[PDB]
Amino acid sequence: DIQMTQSPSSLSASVGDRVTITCRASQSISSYLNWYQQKPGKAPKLLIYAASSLQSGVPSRFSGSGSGTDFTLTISSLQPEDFATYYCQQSYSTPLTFGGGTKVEIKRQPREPQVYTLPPSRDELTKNQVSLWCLVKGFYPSDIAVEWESNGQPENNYKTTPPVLDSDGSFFLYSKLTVDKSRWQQGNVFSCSVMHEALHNHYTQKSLSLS
Amino acid sequence: QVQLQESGPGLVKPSETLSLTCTVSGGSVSSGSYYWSWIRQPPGKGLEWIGYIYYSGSTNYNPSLKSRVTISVDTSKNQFSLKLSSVTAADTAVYYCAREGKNGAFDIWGQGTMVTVSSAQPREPQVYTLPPSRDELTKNQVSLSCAVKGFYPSDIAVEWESNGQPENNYKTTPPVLDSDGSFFLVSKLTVDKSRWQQGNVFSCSVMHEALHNHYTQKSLSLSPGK
Repeated sequence: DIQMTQSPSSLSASVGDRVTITCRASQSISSYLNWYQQKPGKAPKLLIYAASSLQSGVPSRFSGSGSGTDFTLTISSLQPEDFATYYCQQSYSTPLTFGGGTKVEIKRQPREPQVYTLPPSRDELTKNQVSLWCLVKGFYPSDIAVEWESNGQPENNYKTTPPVLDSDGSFFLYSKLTVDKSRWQQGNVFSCSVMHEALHNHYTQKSLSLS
Repeated sequence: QVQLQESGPGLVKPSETLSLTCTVSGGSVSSGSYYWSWIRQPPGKGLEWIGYIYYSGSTNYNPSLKSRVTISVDTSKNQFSLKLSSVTAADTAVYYCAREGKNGAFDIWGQGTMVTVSSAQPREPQVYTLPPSRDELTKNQVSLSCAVKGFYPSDIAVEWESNGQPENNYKTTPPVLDSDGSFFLVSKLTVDKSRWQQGNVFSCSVMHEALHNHYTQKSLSLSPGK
């Protein structure tokens, strides 16, 4: 079985930069190494076959070089739609193997997060527990931490979704704090705390209480 | 253009067989120079090649998966199916069917179908719509939230609609494992502020195997007459 090493495993680059991915094989595979593009939640898309032959419909900004054991995929000027994870695949001997993958994130400018607290839906008031929501959107970069607190003490029963890329290049997420219905109805004040590099003093809070 | 879509159940119990069939449309399965193959990808993991089949019936399998893998061809239905026996949780992944082209390999992929391998019983999703935060009404666009929680397995689909017509400008978070072993996610639909304040009615659609008819709807509107 042939091992495929890909580097770098992750990289962030700006628009117009040259991107370089390394694919190394444990043995010689001549010029049988295909390149694929997989966007999040989508199937992979063939970009380059052989080592330098461009698949129909692929823009010319994609280019591949290499022969034998050392190969390289190159994008000349990165475009916003080129955000995806790229794989190399050897095509010489079975079993066919893919590279470890190289996630290409887009480099851009920091943005202040907007934080919004959402009370539970009326439908949920039938249950013994209710969900408190905290939407954090419009922030960059994706490095963020979100905590809940009440009366100065941390709340434990909360879950936070991973950052999700929005259509404008920023990120958003939701945090769900699950509390007992009795605690909510009595008017206890809960706070969603967000720490991010683009915030003033790297910290902000939003409160949420029953109206 | 040739298209590949895959079918089969998305939840199998451990120590059972996994069955998937890939239907080829817009092209012929029984043409040399093509290798109809199966590739799986566990969530957050990489791509693993399973094996291919030739239209004559000849098969090449990945050695790690041999004695458990059976790929076949039905030329009379333009189909090639995959069987995977004695299954564990290590087989929970997104399974793709693809064809290996004349040049290189894998010029046409399927949409992907996720199969979860577990002994747990399916949970029906609870769907809740949340209006935009009051603080957000100062912006030019507002966010409508559709919370889907308490469902199992994680394979789920969420769409937005208004007046019978699809609303496109939405994003959905990946499923997140909750503390009780079920999953939840939220879909954020972004609309112009004016549409929200005028009382436009938006609908969140959720499709999941544990729902009656695999489908449910929840509405969300600013109802000013209240």
